[PDB]
Amino acid sequence: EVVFTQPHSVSGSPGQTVTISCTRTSGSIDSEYVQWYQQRPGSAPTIVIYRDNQRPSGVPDRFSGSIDSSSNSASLAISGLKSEDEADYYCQSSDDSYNWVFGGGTRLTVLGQPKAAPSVTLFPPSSEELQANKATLVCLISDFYPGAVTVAWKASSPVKAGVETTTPSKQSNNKYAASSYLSLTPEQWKSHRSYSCQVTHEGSTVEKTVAP
Amino acid sequence: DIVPLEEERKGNSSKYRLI
Amino acid sequence: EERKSKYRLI
Amino acid sequence: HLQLQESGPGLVKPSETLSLTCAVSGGSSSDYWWSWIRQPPGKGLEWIGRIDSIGNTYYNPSLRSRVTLSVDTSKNQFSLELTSVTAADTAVYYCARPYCAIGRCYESWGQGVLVTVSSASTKGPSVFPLAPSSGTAALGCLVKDYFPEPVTVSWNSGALTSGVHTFPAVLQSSGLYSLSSVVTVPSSSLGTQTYICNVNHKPSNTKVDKRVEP
Ligand code: NA
Ligand code: NA
Ligand code: NA
Ligand code: NA
Ligand code: NA
Ligand code: NA
Repeated sequence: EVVFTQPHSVSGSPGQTVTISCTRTSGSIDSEYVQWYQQRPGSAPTIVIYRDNQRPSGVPDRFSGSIDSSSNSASLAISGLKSEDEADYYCQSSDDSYNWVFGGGTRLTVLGQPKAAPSVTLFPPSSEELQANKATLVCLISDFYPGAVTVAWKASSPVKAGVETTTPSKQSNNKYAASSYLSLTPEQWKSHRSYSCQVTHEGSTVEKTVAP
Repeated sequence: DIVPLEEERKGNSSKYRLI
Repeated sequence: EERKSKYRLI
Repeated sequence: HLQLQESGPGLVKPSETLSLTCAVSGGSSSDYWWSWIRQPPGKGLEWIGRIDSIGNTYYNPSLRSRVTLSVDTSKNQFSLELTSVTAADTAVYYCARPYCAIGRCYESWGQGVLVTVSSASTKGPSVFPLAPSSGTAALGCLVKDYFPEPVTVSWNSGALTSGVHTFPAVLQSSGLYSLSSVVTVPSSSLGTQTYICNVNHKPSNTKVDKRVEP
């Protein structure tokens, strides 16, 4: 079969030129057009380069494509790297039967973005939820960088049961979002005087509270 | 004045409708 | 719609 | 820049047939060709096949025996049937079709529909209002215990988009998902204007409007 291999990861700091290669394992790279797709969080892939080196009108001119017969590879070049270039990139070409084949994808990271403390929102159970004999505390954590947090729950005593926490997920602004949910019975919420969510983002810890 | 009836090919002919 | 890379026509 | 819209069942049982359709808006459904691509959650793109106006079909060799593509331009229907599905077929399925202006063409994709292959039954969400929390104020709605993904959330039937953040869903040990969507609004507004979150779960054909008050 014909495969197109890509580096797993490319990274550069703002202003750099970065390149992403697309190596054809078998047959000639020059034999079929090469397309490049960009994929951002939560959206479909879009063409950034087609027919080896053509660019759609709305794609920045910092993007270009090339073919290199001697390495049997295609390259996508991003000059003057910008934060908004951060995304996944796939090349796409065709084999001898005109079947499409995608390369395996490259994550492009733009380095040096500044530390960002998480914004924290803590909601108590709604009366509606409690009418239904259920109770959920909802802790929402957004706009942080880098993408790693740890959630602690309080009730001074460490609430440590019935916890579900997402893993940090990248937003479209290259910051991250996560959420944590604490389950409990109606009696439990009325039981205590306070419940707090403590988000620890590297150094600084952020704690919000709510009361029955 | 031509419309592709199938994918266009690098360095090779493909089928088009005329008009 | 393009106008007259390599084209046969039906 | 074509508006391609995929639709299908959301959830398919293992061993059954996955059926999808695609319609195009903003261009003509005649000439050119049509492709399907899929992406399993957290993985890379995998091409499925192409059908063109000559009638010719092309299939990914590793899905060949299971895939049938068809197109009816009068119905505006591009179809995919994938037989004998397994868990490996859980994916976002994208329709793609060249966007063509005078003198230029390149591929445009739909936004995809997630299809999950599972034995479990569809469960519709339960929606609870998260009352205002505060010069801004935050309010949201909790969408609990649905299956499969996805849920989408709008506010005031789309009129309210700024400050909206629908978080990724948590997967509970139960096997059901829950998510939250939150909006920041001028606290000044909390008596003058109403806030309703519109929750859609296509797999259960569930649609919910939940007024969020203080
Ligand atoms: Na290689
Ligand atoms: Na872009
Ligand atoms: Na930027
Ligand atoms: Na051909
Ligand atoms: Na041509
Ligand atoms: Na299965």
